Amino acid sequence: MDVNPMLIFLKVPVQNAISTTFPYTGDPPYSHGTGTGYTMDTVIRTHDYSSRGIWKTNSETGAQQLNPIDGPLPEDNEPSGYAQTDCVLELIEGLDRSHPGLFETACQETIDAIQQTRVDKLTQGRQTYDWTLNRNQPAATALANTIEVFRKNGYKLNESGRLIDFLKDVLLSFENDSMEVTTHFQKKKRIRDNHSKKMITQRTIGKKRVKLTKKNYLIRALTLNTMTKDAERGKLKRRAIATPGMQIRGFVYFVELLARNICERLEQSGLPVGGNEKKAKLANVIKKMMAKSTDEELSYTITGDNTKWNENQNPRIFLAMVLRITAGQPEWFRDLLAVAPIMFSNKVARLGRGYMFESKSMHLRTQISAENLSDINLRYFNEDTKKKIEKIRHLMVEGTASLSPGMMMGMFNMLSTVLGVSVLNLGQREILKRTYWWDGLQSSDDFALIINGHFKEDIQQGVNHFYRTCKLVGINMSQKKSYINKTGTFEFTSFFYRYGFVANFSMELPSFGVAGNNESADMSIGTTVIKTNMINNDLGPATAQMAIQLFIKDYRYTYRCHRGDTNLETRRTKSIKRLWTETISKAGLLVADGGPNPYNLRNLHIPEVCLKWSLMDPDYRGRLCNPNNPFVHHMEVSLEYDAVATTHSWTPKRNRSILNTNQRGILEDERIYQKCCQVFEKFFPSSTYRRPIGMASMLDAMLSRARIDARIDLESGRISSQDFSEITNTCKAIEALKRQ
Amino acid sequence: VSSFKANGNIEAKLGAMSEKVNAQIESFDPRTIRELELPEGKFCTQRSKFLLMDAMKLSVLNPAHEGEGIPMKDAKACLDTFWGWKKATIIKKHEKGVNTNYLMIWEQLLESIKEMEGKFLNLKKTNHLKWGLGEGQAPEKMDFEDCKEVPDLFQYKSEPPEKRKLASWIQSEFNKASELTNSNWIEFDELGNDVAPIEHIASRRRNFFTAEVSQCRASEYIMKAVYINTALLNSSCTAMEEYQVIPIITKCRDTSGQRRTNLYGFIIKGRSHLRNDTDVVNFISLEFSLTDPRNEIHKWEKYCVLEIGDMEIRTSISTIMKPVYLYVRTNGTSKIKMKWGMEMRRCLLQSLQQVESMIEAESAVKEKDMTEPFFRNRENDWPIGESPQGIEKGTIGKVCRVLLAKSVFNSIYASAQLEGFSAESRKLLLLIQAFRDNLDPGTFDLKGLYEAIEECIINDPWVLLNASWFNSFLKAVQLSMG
Amino acid sequence: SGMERIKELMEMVKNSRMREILTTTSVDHMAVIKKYTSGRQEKNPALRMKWMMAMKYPISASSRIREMIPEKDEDGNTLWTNTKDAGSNRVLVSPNAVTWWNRAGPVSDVVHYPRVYKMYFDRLERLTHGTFGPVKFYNQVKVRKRVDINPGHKDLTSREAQEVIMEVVFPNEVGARTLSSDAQLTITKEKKEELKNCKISPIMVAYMLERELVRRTRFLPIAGATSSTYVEVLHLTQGTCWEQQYTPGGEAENDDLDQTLIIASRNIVRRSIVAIDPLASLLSMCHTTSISSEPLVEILRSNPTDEQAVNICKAALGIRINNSFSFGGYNFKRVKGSSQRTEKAVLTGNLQTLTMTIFEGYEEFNVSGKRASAVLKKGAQRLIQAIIGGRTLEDILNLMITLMVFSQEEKMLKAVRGDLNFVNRANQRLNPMYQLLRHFQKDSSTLLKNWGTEEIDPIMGIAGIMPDGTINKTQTLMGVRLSQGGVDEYSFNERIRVNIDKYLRVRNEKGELLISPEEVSEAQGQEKLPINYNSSLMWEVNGPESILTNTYHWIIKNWELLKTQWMTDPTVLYNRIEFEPFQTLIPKGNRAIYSGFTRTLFQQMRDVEGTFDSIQIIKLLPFSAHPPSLGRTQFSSFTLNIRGAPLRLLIRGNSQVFNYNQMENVIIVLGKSVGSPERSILTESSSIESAVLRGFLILGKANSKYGPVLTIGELDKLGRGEKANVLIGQGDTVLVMKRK
RNA sequence: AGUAGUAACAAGAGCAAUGUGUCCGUCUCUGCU
RNA sequence: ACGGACACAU
Ligand SMILES: [Mg+2]
Ligand SMILES: [Mg+2]
Repeated sequence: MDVNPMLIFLKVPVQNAISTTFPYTGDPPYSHGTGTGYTMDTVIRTHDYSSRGIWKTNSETGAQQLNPIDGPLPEDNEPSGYAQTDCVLELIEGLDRSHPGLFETACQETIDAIQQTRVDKLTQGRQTYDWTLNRNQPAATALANTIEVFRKNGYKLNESGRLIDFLKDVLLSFENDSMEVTTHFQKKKRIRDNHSKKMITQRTIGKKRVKLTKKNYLIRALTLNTMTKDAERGKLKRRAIATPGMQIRGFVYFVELLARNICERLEQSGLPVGGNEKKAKLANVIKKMMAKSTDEELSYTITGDNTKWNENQNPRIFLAMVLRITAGQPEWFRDLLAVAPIMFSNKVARLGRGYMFESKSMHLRTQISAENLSDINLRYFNEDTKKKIEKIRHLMVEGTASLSPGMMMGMFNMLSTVLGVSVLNLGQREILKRTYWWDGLQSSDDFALIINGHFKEDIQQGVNHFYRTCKLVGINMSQKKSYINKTGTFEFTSFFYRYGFVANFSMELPSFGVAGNNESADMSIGTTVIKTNMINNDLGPATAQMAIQLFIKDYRYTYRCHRGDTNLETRRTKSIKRLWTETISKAGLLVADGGPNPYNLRNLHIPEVCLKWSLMDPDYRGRLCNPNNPFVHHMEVSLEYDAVATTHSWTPKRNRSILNTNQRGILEDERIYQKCCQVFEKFFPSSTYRRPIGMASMLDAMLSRARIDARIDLESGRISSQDFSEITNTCKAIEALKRQ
Repeated sequence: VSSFKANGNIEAKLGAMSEKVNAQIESFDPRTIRELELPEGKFCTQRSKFLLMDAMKLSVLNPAHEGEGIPMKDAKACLDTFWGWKKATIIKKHEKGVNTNYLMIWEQLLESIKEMEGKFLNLKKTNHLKWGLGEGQAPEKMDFEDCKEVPDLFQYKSEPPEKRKLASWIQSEFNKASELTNSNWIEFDELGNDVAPIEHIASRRRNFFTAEVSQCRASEYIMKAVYINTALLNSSCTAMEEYQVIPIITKCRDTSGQRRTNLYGFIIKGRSHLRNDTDVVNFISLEFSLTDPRNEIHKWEKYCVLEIGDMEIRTSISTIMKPVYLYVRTNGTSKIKMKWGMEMRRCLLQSLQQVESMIEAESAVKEKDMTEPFFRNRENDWPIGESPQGIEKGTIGKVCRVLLAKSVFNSIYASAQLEGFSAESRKLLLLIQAFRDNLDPGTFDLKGLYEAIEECIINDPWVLLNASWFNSFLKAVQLSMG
Repeated sequence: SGMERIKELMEMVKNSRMREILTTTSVDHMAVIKKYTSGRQEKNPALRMKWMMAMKYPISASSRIREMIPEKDEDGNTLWTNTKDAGSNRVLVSPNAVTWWNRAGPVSDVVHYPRVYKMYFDRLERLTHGTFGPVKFYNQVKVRKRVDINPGHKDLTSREAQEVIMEVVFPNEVGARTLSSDAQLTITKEKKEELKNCKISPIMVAYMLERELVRRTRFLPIAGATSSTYVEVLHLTQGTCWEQQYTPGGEAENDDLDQTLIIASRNIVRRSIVAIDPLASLLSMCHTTSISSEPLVEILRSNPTDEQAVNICKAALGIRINNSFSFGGYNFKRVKGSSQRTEKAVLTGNLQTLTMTIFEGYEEFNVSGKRASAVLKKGAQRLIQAIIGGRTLEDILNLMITLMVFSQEEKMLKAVRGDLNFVNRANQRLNPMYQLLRHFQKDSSTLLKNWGTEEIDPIMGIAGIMPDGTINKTQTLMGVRLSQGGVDEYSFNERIRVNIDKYLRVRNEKGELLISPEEVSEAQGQEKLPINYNSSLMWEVNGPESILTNTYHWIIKNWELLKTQWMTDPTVLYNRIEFEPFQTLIPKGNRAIYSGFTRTLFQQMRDVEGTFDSIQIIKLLPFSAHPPSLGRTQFSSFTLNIRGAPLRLLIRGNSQVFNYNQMENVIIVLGKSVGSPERSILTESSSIESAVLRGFLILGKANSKYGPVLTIGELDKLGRGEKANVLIGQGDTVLVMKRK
């Protein structure tokens, strides 16, 4: 007998065993090396789905821009970018008609949020393209470099601290004829390695001031840096993702905030809901769609995806959408919300790392960067890259390629959702007055479309009408990744509905394990992950007990904290054995101290110190929860506050080093900022709890607080008059220095 | 835009649009769809990091030697139980390699094991060991500023993988991995006391699950992979410049409860300066076996198999003297592969959550706990296999071991081909299910779906086995509608 | 005293780079430069912890450990080492140092853990003193809904609690805002007196107060009770096929018990009327019902709950009735008149279609409690006259908003401005009458100028209230006056005596019909505490989703018994008390018309041989649990009230409610498998059918040798020997003959 | 050679987006019975 | 509030 697992699908329905179709115990596919090929692939495909549009040269950046909007209507079922502006406006008008007062309420919430948003909201991001360095940096670092370069050049509106004054400075900086930025250069030096006796190159990074031109600054300000998405499941081949710089991100924030306010109040939007709330919404859509039907009606559901969603969207269509949503609003608000589609209509894509080239005679390899690929002779590429380089050369500018159509992956998810919801909203039966009507739900590109009709040919006419309206607005339904069946089963973003949502436990399998913060935090995470999957993902009680045991096994290996009566030997077996032998109540020792596992199903929601507290020895409890705990940070009130956390809440050491790279000159500023922010929190205690607001400088705030604190202390008799005079004279000396 | 009013613009553009822009529904019938087209070429070869069904253990029962629990001490204690050594000869060559280098690697390793002191054996960097560990094979990385003069700078090649044909060995490996052994491989840690009645029910079900799941051969592969990837990660981070010897150890308890330490062979680590997560550390694997590689020669393409000894083998009747082979190859692993290999025990979750869910589904219908009916009443009521007599039905414990073996083999043979194939063939599985529910399924491009599936079946033997499994399931579904 | 920080600020200002940063960075820009990081980012902490614990020193701690922990263990381990620098305030630490501190460090007499983490000790006290009942196995119908995972303070919302926390912990940092409640003030003074002389860090105090005071919610799939003490043990109490009966340790909450008494009252009242003695069943169920493992009639003798269905359960036993109901928390006591409820489809002020429930019929009111009084003359959608009283002048103004929400005329329903979604973000139906309540509390100018004026005569004892806040003596609003003394007490707050009859209509010693069973609000809320109707008249867990599955689950396993009762003496089968709680899902006017159709369908299955569909006898059988009518009308679906939404049930074919599955050989009800009926498929699957149409026989599929097509309602004028083609429902046609 | 797979590693600079949801926290060594 | 982890879509 040959063993076939898939024959279990003969007896069990496929949705009830859908977890055996996810191979989520192995590693996901990662990308090796460059992401330049996927960037060039997406630029080629975006210009391939729009090729019958108009070509123009930009007057400001000098780039070749392709305009497929109001282009020739498609004549086949290929992906097209020829969206019709009148049909988009008609769909947004129908969305406004079916929802009266929706656009005005969402615009009013966005107007109230624009005036009260700080610049530091832009520090919420991850790795941001830093145009001052031509490199990715963290979001707070990239914003600090942008604000530094702006205030060095005379753009001091962002000194007010509001995000909209920073956006006014971003728009005013494009008039600057010569930007002066600080760049990271390096100094190489050939030294000898002392532990392998090999001549290596010592890299030493310093700062350097250069002068950008107006066109170079404008190209960098419209530049989206690209890379490959790693650890992606379900795909054979990799795709590229993009990160915008700091001049785009505030406008994208305001546009997506408006579109989030619209999407919250739409019953056909799958965003921003998620988890149990999204499943409740999809079940409500199914039941309401069977409620808004008579009994002489077929009902079919499309489980739908869209082909190349982000490449066939268009920023000019987004401009028309934003202007129609904000109709009858203040013109500063309509001009502020239009900036992000205008900037995405004129964007360039930085190509990436370049390519690694190899020399067989010299036995070397070198990374040729993306800005040097236009000067390499074409015989030096391989065949696919030769074809990619030759059909992208008219788009290439300054190491970037011009990309006017397409939005990018994930740049406008809610606005694209509103467009899909407008096509879903077209299919109401009082609007259409056909023999068919539709309804459904739409996430970023995924849709579940329920078509009702009296005959199967009416279902076909409704599918054709939906498909061709979607083609009119640039949306291309995937014919190979979509299918249709009767209502009762579908799929929506790996949620599987078979008369109700089934559980897909395999999707949660990468979260079962030791998290790697410290001993106490990992214990809390492990028990909580088991409990959350018991509640939501249908982890059965026997499998949850097995999960507790597997977590405790991996935890006891990872922190080398096996039980005090074990026969194993580690680096810390002897001290744990001493602690085990000297202890009367062994059942109160933590698992990180060789104690027994206290956890079963009923107490998974109780932390391990609370669970064992009535079983600890008072000596062990006094040492473990000692308020003089030397492993945690102590806040100075010298005199410091007491600690609450146990000794197992230590921090693990870091390694931010780069091989053969000395970078003390670029790591000085972070230390100086940390010292300044530490001395601020001696004057303002709640700075680490709530972010402090203010337009005055840190030094003025500190001196004002010191003066009023000394005066209130002299009024309350908690200091003397000599101490008051000495504090006030120290403040006057600091002001004498601050004047200079 | 501010003064736009709709005047039927969508219907005008729909009248103007060609009729070749349509979504025509092709009715789906699994009785008329085709099988997946598996590729051709040479046969698929073995690519696991260790031997699965051909591996041999040298064992010590109740190890009580000095420094017990230290890996090289246990490896010496296990090598002491084999005295049938002889002069190693290459009996099957690695056709792309230098096989005398593999011979010299084995003699150097055995000589250094014979006279090692300490806890960690680091081999001397000789030329055969530097060859087999790929030292010096990278071109010297240079900056392009000092490289413009170089007139033969050619771009790295990006060739697709070559197609392989499905061979019969990977089905034999999956049949062997669903079988019960004579030992417990998983030692589950202790639990708190059961106070709730649901905890009594869960402990009673968990005892059945442990009795089926811990003696499986796939559990031995779990513990083998966990030990190997753990020791390789610790060696790769603490001994980045050494040519470390890592024994392949497991530890089991037999049916009498006695401890047993098993040795499967050795791994010689190369240099491990792993900066990216996909940076490969090279190692040499040398694994004991009783399997002659000259029967299924195509399985052993990357190996240089030696004959290193002879062993008295006691069969069911009497005693023979079989040869003992040593399978030697170069292999390589990254830090993310070691990370996901150290966590193969979550395969035990993916199996058991499925089986318990089936147990729970019937328990919602029969209104009682159906655990002891499912495990004690030895009914054959789940299709798990295809014999020449047809579809074979197994018990729920066999289903436990088969789904466990499937998760383990997903973890061992994890590839992008597997990810793509699973995500794409899930749609065809759901379409077949929608037909069997009388929900009238229909497609828009079924030919494009088949081309999306079949481009993910290239050379991975597990993916070819899963595609063949889908073809067998499709034939079974078409026969059930006959 | 504050001298050290000003000396340190002087020392930092004497450095030039630090002075430039402290003078140029504002307090808003400090949020950006606090998160400045210039090194490489550390990724993958799980893998990093896996290999870092193989090292000797993975822990970085402060240098004070050099004075607190020795350099050498008793076993000879090295516990800490100095770093590669010289004057670093940081050492590299082995985990053996943590074990040394836990076994031999300084024992402390003062531990802070039970006070800071008092919430988790409350959880463990609730679990340890809790009680476990048995485990029952059945199909759990969970519903995803928003519940509390932290109950918070009852007096506070989340934002008010955060402002209380800022006033308690950091009082000189609160900025411009004050505390806008007296509850905030009392909680703030209490917490400030509690937290005096605390040596805990203020941030830990703030997080402890957030664990105590801030209410957190999540969307979770709940099957049973929804109070916050049953949600913490949700992983223990429910699974996919089982329910563990658990009572938490401690005394229950009062507002939780007040709510679940009402829900349990309405179930017992609605179950009783479809019995043959609605009183003897209500007494049989009230004495066995338990709430949170406490009997019902001991709760019904001490609770001040004033509700309509609670009053039937008390007047049946003998407890005296405090006759009033509650909107907004006020006692809305009736005086005279009588009404009846029947919902309708009306339109609202924000242009949304709403299904309201309006009380049609005259009802005289004496609405009064704890701040004011009102005598509301009111009929059908008409606030006629309300002489409203008060104690202070301002408390009448807020209660003026209270009565004008309860009025529900054609004026207040179209004087709504803003955005009032009666659904939530998961398309979950919020009840409408409380949504106008919370909206008109602060938006009241549309309810004062649209209401207009009505002329009055100058009688003494009467004041007035204008739209613009003017007290007047010439004109006032429509139907609202102002009195001085009002109505005194101890007539609303007296529990009067009453008597009940066989059909639960509650009349007093005079004969005022104070409660009729037709006036019971037919809503299905979810309870905070569990309810055990331990009776043979109910099912295990109540709920409209559970009554549907449990009834069909019972017919399927008893099918060998019920099929024989169906075959001979069938009226004994229809009169089953197992079929009786299913009738609470059918609307009242639809009950006798459905049984008259169903039994007429069942009789044609008997007089025509071979037309035995056991899958359709099962589906139609609990719709015959009522004395029939003789109304010869055609139905294609039967509607069923579940959570307000009428689910249809098709006479021919599957639905979302009753789906037969040929693949699994099972009947699926609402996504729950309820078992294989008989597995008699070969005797089944016939050609002629008889239980779909009334007086008609379906004869196979569609054929046009007889003429045109008809529909289900247009078959009234037919004759003998005449066949036709009829749209039967669900997109198909069958040949249909009206028989002899 | 080998890992691998559309481009790399095989030492000599380590390139992690957007949106949504859920969960947790608050600064010279290698031994899983 | 901030950070980390995981999932999904782009
Ligand atoms: Mg897509
Ligand atoms: Mg998609």
